[PDB]
Amino acid sequence: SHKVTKAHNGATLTVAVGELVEIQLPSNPTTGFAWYFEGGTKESPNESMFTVENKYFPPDSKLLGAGGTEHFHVTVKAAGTHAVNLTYMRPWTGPSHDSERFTVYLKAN
Amino acid sequence: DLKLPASFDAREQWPQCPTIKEIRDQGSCGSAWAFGAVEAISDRICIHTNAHVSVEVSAEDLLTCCGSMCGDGCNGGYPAEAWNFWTRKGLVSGGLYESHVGCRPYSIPPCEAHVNGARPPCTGEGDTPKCSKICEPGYSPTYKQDKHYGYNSYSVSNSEKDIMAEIYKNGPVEGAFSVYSDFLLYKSGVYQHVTGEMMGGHAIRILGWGVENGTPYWLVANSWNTDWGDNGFFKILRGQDHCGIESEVVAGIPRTDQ
Repeated sequence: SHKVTKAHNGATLTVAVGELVEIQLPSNPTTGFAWYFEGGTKESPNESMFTVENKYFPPDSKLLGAGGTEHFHVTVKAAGTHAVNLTYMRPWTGPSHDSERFTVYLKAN
Repeated sequence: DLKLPASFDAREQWPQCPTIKEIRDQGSCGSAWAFGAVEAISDRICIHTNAHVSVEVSAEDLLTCCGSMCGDGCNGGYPAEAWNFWTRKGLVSGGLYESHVGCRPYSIPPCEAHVNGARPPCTGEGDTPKCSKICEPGYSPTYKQDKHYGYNSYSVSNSEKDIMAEIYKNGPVEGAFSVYSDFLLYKSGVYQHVTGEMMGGHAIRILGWGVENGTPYWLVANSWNTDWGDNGFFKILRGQDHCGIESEVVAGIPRTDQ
C-alpha cells in the first residue's frame, strides 16, 4: 500500500501482481463533484487488468461543504503497465478537456 | 383555522417573486451553506413586501464577509450562523456568475457542461474570494445603502407540521441533510436513500411539499445549477426525518425595506 496522492500524479509505480496500491485524492461531493473512471463509474475499466474498491471520507462535522478525501484501493491482477485514469467531474455533466485528471501507472512483472 | 393543504408550492403561492423559481450554482466552492441562506432570504423579502421588493441577495457577500462566525468560506460553513449575520450586518444584492445583477454578483463560475472555453474552468481547489465592500461598476446604490437586514433568525423544530406551518406562513426555509452517493444521479420523483456511501451534510432550500404516487415529499432547491436533477429542484421523502432533512431547519423574518 503506497499512499499515492496528487503530488504523485503521473508516476509509474512498480508493484507485484496481487499488491494493493492506495490512492488518496481530495474530493468535495457536496459541490456535485467526485472522482470517476472514464464514463462516470468507480469500477475498474478492465477487471482482468486491475480491480478497484473505493471509499469517501467526509469530515465528520457540521462544517457543511468542507472537502474530504476519496480512497481508491487498486489491486493489480496481471503483468504489464496499467494506467489508472481518474477524472474529477459532476457525473451528470460529463468531463471536458479542462477537467482535473489524475493518473498513475502500475507496472507489474 | 390551522388547516394545512395537502400540497403547497411557494412558486405558486407567490407567483410574482421570481427568485423563488431561481436555481443558482455554487460552482466548485463548498458554499451551499451560504446559498441555502441567501436563496430563502431573497424569497422571504419578496414575500414580506407582497412583491414590491424582489432582489437576489448576494451569496458572494455572505461567503466572503461573514468570517469566523460562519465557518470557512469555500471550505464549508454553518447555516444558522449565516442567518444571524444577516440580522447583524445585513447582505447586499448580487446575482449569478457574470450576470451584472446587483451589488456583488457571484464570482465563481458555474459547472454545468460547457464547450469551447469562453469561461474560466471549475477546479477542485479554489480560494474563498476577499471581502470587498464595494459594488460592481455600473451598479448605482453604494454598498452600505444596498444592505438588506433580518429582524430575527431561529431554528424550526424537528417536526413535519412545524416546518410546513413555517413555510406556509413565512416562506421558504434553509435546511440540511445527509448526502449519499445515489443522490448525485437523482433525476425525478421522490428521492429516498437506498444505496451509496455517505458524502457529508449539505445545505439546501425547502420551498413546499406534496404527495407523488402516494409518497409525501418536500420540494427542495439544490445549488448545482438547472442541469442537475429536476431542473435544479428535487423532491425528498417527508415525515420520517429522512436523511435528517427535518432536523436542522433555520429561518428568519426580514426587516421591512420596501
